[PDB]
Amino acid sequence: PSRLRKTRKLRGHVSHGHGRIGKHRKHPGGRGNAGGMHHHRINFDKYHPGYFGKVGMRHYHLKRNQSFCPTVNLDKLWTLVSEQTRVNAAKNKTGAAPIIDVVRSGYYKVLGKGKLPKQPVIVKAKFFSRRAEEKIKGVGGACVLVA
Amino acid sequence: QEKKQRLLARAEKKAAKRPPVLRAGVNTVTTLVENKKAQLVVIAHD
Amino acid sequence: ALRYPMAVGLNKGHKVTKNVSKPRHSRRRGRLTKHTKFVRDMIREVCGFAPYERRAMELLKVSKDKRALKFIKKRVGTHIRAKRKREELSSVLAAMRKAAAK
Amino acid sequence: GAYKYIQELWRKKQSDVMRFLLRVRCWQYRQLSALHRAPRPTRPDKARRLGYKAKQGYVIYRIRVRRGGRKRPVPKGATYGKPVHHGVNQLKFARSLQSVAEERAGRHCGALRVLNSYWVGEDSTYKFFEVILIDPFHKAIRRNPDTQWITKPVHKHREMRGLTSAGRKSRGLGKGHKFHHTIGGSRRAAWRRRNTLQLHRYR
Amino acid sequence: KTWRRWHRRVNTTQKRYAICSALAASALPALVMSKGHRIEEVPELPLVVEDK
Amino acid sequence: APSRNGMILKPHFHKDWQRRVATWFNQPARKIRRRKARQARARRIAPRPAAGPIRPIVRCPTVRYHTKVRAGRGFSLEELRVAGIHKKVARTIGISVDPRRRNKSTESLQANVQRLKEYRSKLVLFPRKPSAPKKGDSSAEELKLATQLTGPVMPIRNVFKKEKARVITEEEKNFKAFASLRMARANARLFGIRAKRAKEAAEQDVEKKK
RNA sequence: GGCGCGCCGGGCCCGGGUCUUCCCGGAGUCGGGUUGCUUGGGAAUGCAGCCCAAAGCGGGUGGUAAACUCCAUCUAAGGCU
RNA sequence: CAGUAACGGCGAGUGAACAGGGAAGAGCCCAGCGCCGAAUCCCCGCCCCGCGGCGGGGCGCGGGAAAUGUGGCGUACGGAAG
Ligand SMILES: [Mg+2]
Ligand SMILES: [Mg+2]
Ligand SMILES: [Mg+2]
Ligand SMILES: [Mg+2]
Ligand SMILES: [Mg+2]
Ligand SMILES: [Mg+2]
Ligand SMILES: [Mg+2]
Ligand SMILES: [Mg+2]
Ligand SMILES: [Mg+2]
Ligand SMILES: [Mg+2]
Ligand SMILES: [Mg+2]
Ligand SMILES: [Mg+2]
Ligand SMILES: [Mg+2]
Ligand SMILES: [Mg+2]
Ligand SMILES: [Mg+2]
Ligand SMILES: [Mg+2]
Ligand SMILES: [Mg+2]
Ligand SMILES: [Mg+2]
Ligand SMILES: [Mg+2]
Ligand SMILES: [Mg+2]
Repeated sequence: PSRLRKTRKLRGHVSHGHGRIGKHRKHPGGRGNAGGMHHHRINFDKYHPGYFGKVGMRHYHLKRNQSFCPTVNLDKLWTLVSEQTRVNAAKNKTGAAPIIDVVRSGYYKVLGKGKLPKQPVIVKAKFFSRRAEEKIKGVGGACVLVA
Repeated sequence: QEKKQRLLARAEKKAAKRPPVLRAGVNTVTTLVENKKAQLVVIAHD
Repeated sequence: ALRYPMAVGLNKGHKVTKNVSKPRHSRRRGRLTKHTKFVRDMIREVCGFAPYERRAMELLKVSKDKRALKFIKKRVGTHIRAKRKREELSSVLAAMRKAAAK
Repeated sequence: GAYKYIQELWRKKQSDVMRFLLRVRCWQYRQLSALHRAPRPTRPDKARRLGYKAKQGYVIYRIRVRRGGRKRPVPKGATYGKPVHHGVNQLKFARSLQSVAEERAGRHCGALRVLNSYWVGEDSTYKFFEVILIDPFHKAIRRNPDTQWITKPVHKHREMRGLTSAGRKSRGLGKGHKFHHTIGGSRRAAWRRRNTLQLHRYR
Repeated sequence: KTWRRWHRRVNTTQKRYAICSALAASALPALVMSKGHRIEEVPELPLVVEDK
Repeated sequence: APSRNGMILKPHFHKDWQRRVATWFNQPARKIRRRKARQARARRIAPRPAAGPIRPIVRCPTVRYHTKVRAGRGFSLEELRVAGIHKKVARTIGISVDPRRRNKSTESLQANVQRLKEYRSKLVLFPRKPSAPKKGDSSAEELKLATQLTGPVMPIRNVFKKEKARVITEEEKNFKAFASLRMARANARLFGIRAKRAKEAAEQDVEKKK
């Protein structure tokens, strides 16, 4: 709404909120973020370090599909599969362990962030990290691969 | 007109052999040569 | 051990029963039929060779094969095409050597 | 058939048989005028594989484009502008001389429609193209269903919209990753989808 | 200009919140007379009839 | 002239963009145009499916998407010749065909073959003249109860198998997955260079032995 | 005007599966060099001028130039919708 | 996808594509290779019908086009013949 803005209370003020010594001229510091190397040097070095120059290899035809490998954690590894499997694998005295197929839930790589409850699993992923594998082994349960 | 007389004769005969001919045209002639059914070939010079 | 199907490695990928189908009939284009071979060497026996080809056959006759290859690759293009044309001119020149023998 | 033989013959061009032929043809065509009716194609196989079925209604012209690049049609030096845009001598034109050939032949015959066009000869200062034209109001064309498409008003002056083979080769289109800057209808349709804001109703 | 942002969108759950509040405030007899509809002789406020 | 702290940015407005701005005010007019055209098409092909032909089971190409199955372009010629449907008869009775598809697998081919044979068991084909049926026409009772089906014909959903709670083998509990992944990484990266060093060892072997 | 029905005349006397024998492709174009423009296209994405200018288990693509070598995928230089 | 890969006194600025979800959905035809007695097409005259999109049928020892190639089958998904 223009009814609530500032210019409804800057009528009658002879400069309209932009000073009388330094008037509101059109473009005093160049257009846009011009003057990176020259006269806005200390804005671009106090507030955007790293901005000028090249670093790293050039990759001509990047494909996010090739680089696609989204991650899940051992915290939320049980979130994927419903509560009935947890309570049945807790009540289950036969040692049978549920299968957690993370790939159909949509995560390719299991990383291990936090505490996994002492309850056996077969975690079925596409990749693993070393600590995730060691935590699933330490709970007692296996890590199988699918491609 | 000879073919029209021939075909009308055949049509009235059915309502009642192939003689050998020249084979003109450079495509028919050259396929008869490379299939070796020609006995001689006359070629225009110009 | 257990060889699960892994996503990486030299034998990666989801394992699948590969069928064997016949190749599609677009794939045989340029497979030299003997009739077109007959047409093509008939035309070459009519019309002969190119000038760069004659100088290349003469360099193969003197047998300076490296400058011969550099000559064909500068006057034709790609080095694969140059290898093919050098080998074809060597075959033609061998046929001429056999015909001149007997 | 003969046309495989004569197309292998036309592919062998440095053979001295064909060198003599296209040199004498190029002499004759240099003597003769700039835009004259050829009565029948010099190259019948290429005429037939471009579309000339030798019946009543197809004509063939033999036109002479003047060979060379394109110096910028500007007074004496003097392109008034920044130094990227000074040079006039070594500029090259966007369409092939085959397209210019079929263009001015289809301009000279407004009643007729350019089917395709092919090459016959060259020297240092000219090139010669034989262009195939179809009379779209002749009834051997109009009563033949697989070539009455040329008799529609959308195919009016194909050579100037650039829809033949020679005009088609200069618009930079075709499938691939090599032709990303033309997807859409054409190069300008590519540009026009890319450089517009799609301001939605709900943003 | 024509490309002023005329149209505004709001979230589905609070569209439904507002439709629930509009229904639920049509059941208090104070807030219906407050809107002004003369209901001083209506027999009962969530006024339902036969589906005849 | 940037102020204190804030993202430096490159808005792409340096061209003259106000002469070319596509504004969407005919969005609902275009939707009612399309659905009136869709209703007219769906009632002018009167017992046939409104979604058009049937389109095959197809797995998506790349690494991000190959676990999802979507509806493809058309049935390939190889699963058509296995299902016994003729090439030019498939699209005339309602089976979409593209010849460009290969079949590198076998089980996806057999899934499409079973899907085609399911379609031919399901369709009701009317006789061409109603006064005289032929041998390949359906019975006049199910001709009476033929009707359109809305949406895509035999909708394609990626159903997942469900494996039961296994008891774990100690081979699986001694499978070392991270070391196996990194070891396969290293073998795949170093396959060729070990091969040519074996070749050089073989040539110095025959040099030292001959 | 269209969807419907019937009559007269005309046109076509058509298909599928298996085996055997044959046959199959578009050139001053592809490609290379150089120059100029253009592209995000970077040891040259496209376009054109000049010169060189092919081959047929070939040719093109396979986003770093090049050689050797497996593969993958299409079939350009003709056309309609 | 993405203001991303990428270009750019790598400065200002420029800047696609694939994959996915949708709208819609439809595929085909020559030249060549061939085989069929050019089996093909245009135009004039006469008769019958219809004629404000000049078409259908017959008759012509009527004229042309076309073998320097028209029509039928046939086109990369192979195809033809027996
Ligand atoms: Mg004040
Ligand atoms: Mg002042
Ligand atoms: Mg100030
Ligand atoms: Mg001051
Ligand atoms: Mg300002
Ligand atoms: Mg300074
Ligand atoms: Mg400048
Ligand atoms: Mg077109
Ligand atoms: Mg080109
Ligand atoms: Mg300030
Ligand atoms: Mg320009
Ligand atoms: Mg530029
Ligand atoms: Mg390689
Ligand atoms: Mg083509
Ligand atoms: Mg094409
Ligand atoms: Mg983003
Ligand atoms: Mg700088
Ligand atoms: Mg896409
Ligand atoms: Mg849809
Ligand atoms: Mg023919």
